[PDB]
Amino acid sequence: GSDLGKKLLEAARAGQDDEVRILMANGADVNAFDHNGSTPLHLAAAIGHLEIVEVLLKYGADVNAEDNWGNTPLHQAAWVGHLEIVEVLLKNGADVNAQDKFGKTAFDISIDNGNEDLAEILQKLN
Amino acid sequence: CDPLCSSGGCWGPGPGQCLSCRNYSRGGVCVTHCNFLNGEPREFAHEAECFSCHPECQPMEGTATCNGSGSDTCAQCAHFRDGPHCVSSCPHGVLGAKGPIYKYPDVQNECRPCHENCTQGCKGPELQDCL
Repeated sequence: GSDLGKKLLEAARAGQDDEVRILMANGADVNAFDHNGSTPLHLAAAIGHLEIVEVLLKYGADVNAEDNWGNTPLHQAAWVGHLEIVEVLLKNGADVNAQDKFGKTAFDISIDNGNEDLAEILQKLN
Repeated sequence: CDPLCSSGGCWGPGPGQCLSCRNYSRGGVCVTHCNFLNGEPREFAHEAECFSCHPECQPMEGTATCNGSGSDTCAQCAHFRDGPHCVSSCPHGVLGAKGPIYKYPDVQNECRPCHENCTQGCKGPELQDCL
């Protein structure tokens, strides 16, 4: 599953949905991580591929995995304003109050970025 | 004993049942050689064991494809390069030390920085190249 996991990281990085599905069905390590500690779920959350995020969580991706800086995929999705991905990560057990290296939560990030739609979702969902 | 076992003998008939190998092994199975110049996955060797090259290394003809396991040890990237690493795609807001990193690929498929004011992606280095 390790060679497949390396491929999975690059398919999630490029937003290759069909490729991620084939790789998961073949037993790829869902919690593999690249040169930055980003897991496939961090890479999927960054580009905004909601279907890849859902497939990775179905195959057991760690919703609270941290990259080299302590960022979870909730931090990743909130920084780039991917609301739908934020809602799915939360439904699948993401710690809404997880803090980054500056002590900031997904809510703090949304306020820092002026994303009122994101801030409101975080308030309503928790 | 399979011809690929060392003089020490074997516990079974096949190449996966030697006490030790004559030279190379892949996953504990004795092989004639690693996939250095042909075959998939392309490989490098470390202490007579065969290990896979990173999938983003371009398979090379006649010469080695990598000298290590990382995407920073390829002879040539198959798609794009971000710093020392061969990648399928340039950063699309992936978090780094100071927040999301966005890059665009140049003519030579090298990932280059987006302007600091491109809150989303970019197709070039200028502020007018945002999105």
